[PDB]
Amino acid sequence: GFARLKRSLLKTKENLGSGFISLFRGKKIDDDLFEELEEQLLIADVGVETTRKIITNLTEGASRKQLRDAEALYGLLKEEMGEILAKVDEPLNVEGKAPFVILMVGVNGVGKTTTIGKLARQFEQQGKSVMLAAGDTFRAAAVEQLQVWGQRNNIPVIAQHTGADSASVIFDAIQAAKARNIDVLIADTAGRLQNKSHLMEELKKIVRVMKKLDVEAPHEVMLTIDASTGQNAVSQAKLFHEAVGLTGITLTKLDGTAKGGVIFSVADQFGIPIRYIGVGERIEDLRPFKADDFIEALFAR
Ligand SMILES: Nc1nc2c(ncn2[C@@H]2O[C@H](COP(=O)(O)OP(=O)(O)CP(=O)(O)O)[C@@H](O)[C@H]2O)c(=O)[nH]1
Ligand SMILES: [Mg+2]
Ligand SMILES: [Mg+2]
Ligand SMILES: [Mg+2]
Repeated sequence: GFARLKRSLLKTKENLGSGFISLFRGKKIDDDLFEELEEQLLIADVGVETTRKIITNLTEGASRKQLRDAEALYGLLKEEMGEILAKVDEPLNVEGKAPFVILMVGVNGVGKTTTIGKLARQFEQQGKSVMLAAGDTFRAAAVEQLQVWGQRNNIPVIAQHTGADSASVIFDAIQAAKARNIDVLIADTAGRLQNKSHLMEELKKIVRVMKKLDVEAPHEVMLTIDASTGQNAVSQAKLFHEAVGLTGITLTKLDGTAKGGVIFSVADQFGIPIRYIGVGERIEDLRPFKADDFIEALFAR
């Protein structure tokens, strides 16, 4: 089963899930074993804090159960790591708002633009009207691409001149979305990390201005991060989380990367729902995140 997802996690499975079998085979449970396991989790980009938690709970569970063979740790690890992802297994529900405003945050180069386009198409397939806001106002090329895409796919794009105030662009977009009975408004934002302080104050301004029109907006603050960037995805998540209230995460480029274990670090460190995972370039390759599917593909024997 899960043949499709297993293939997309092939490189990650070398170090996590089924990758543990060869590590445990024929060994006993002792300090050396747990030190080996810790190393492999760290190599898999699981993170120091989340790895220590896994080792601590795994050590205690094996001791009180009086386990002897390392192979017996496999089931406890699947449950421990499965729980981490189950805590952030909540699909995004955009129903019942006029419009549902998704504030897309993240740095450049992690797949934010692609995710906007794929989400827009998916919502249209679900019977919804979609509108986009080009809030990345100082990157003329980024604004131009989004406008070209909207005209390709017959989706309205709200944009202003290069250098316009991003909060004002998104304000006008909410007004236009409400006036045109739009179901979902997807607002792009800047992704330049030169000067953390400024970008973060820019996002807080965008949120403040939104609530002039709708105290519920933004209904979703979605971070996009790139699984192939390893711990950079975690530092980026911490940055945007502390600055603005993240409510969802999309993790792209799980396919073809050996660093897919970062998802456990992102899940455990922040507890923010992971809404989608990217496992390909097709529109449908942006899949809703299902913790059970992911664990089963990872730990399948
Ligand atoms: N293998 C893979 N590629 C993906 C995935 N999601 C997006 N991509 C691809 O990664 C590349 C970057 O996507 P993009 O949306 O442009 O990121 P960006 O931050 O907007 C780039 P810029 O800063 O110039 O605007 C693209 O080629 C995109 O098709 C994914 O889930 N898996
Ligand atoms: Mg050792
Ligand atoms: Mg080891
Ligand atoms: Mg872009």
